Amino acid sequence: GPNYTIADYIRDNHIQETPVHHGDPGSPTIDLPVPDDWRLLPESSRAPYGGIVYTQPADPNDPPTIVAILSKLTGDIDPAKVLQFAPGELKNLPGFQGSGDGSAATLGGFSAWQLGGSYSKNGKLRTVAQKTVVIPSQGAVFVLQLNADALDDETMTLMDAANVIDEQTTITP
Ligand SMILES: CCCCCCCCCC(=O)OC[C@H]1O[C@H](O[C@H]2O[C@H](CO)[C@@H](O)[C@H](O)[C@H]2O)[C@H](O)[C@@H](O)[C@@H]1O
Repeated sequence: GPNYTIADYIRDNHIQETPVHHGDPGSPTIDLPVPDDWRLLPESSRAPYGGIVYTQPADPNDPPTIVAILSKLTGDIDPAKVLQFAPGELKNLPGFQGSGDGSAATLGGFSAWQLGGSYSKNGKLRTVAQKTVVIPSQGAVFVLQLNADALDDETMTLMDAANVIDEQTTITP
């Protein structure tokens, strides 16, 4: 879309991006909680750094989910620029409408950005949110993204899970 994204920032600079998996040497330990009535998703193509799925969806083929992605950035990387461009991806979604560009936050003592809103997919309104955490460590900048998605009517289910994550996540470089 017309908004500059983290993907664009990496593509446009001398920055190498590597996917990161649980237990990789050199990687931060990220302890994300599993809220009650949610279930852990192992790492997979659909949930690169794992995720959680709600166990009482109104539609079993479209349940509330929060998926994690962890990337390792090396090279000519500025951590504050990653936060500056975090809004771009959601803002390019079809029909996205949110409260501004989001806001600054923290997770586990590291700087983060969070934004949320609604978008229309296949004529259905969905709630989406993304928290991006920048974790400078060991000659690199790790970027954690937490991607939340649910049908509009289950917005409050997503919000509850996000509270648990914000309260209880630890990050250890
Ligand atoms: C930790 C995992 C990533 C963060 C998960 C946060 C999940 C909770 C749901 C999310 O925060 O959505 C709520 C935010 O979206 C809102 O959107 C509502 O209000 C806008 C106002 O323009 C409206 O257009 C939209 O249709 C509504 O759903 C707000 O934009 C945010 O400020 C809320 O916090």
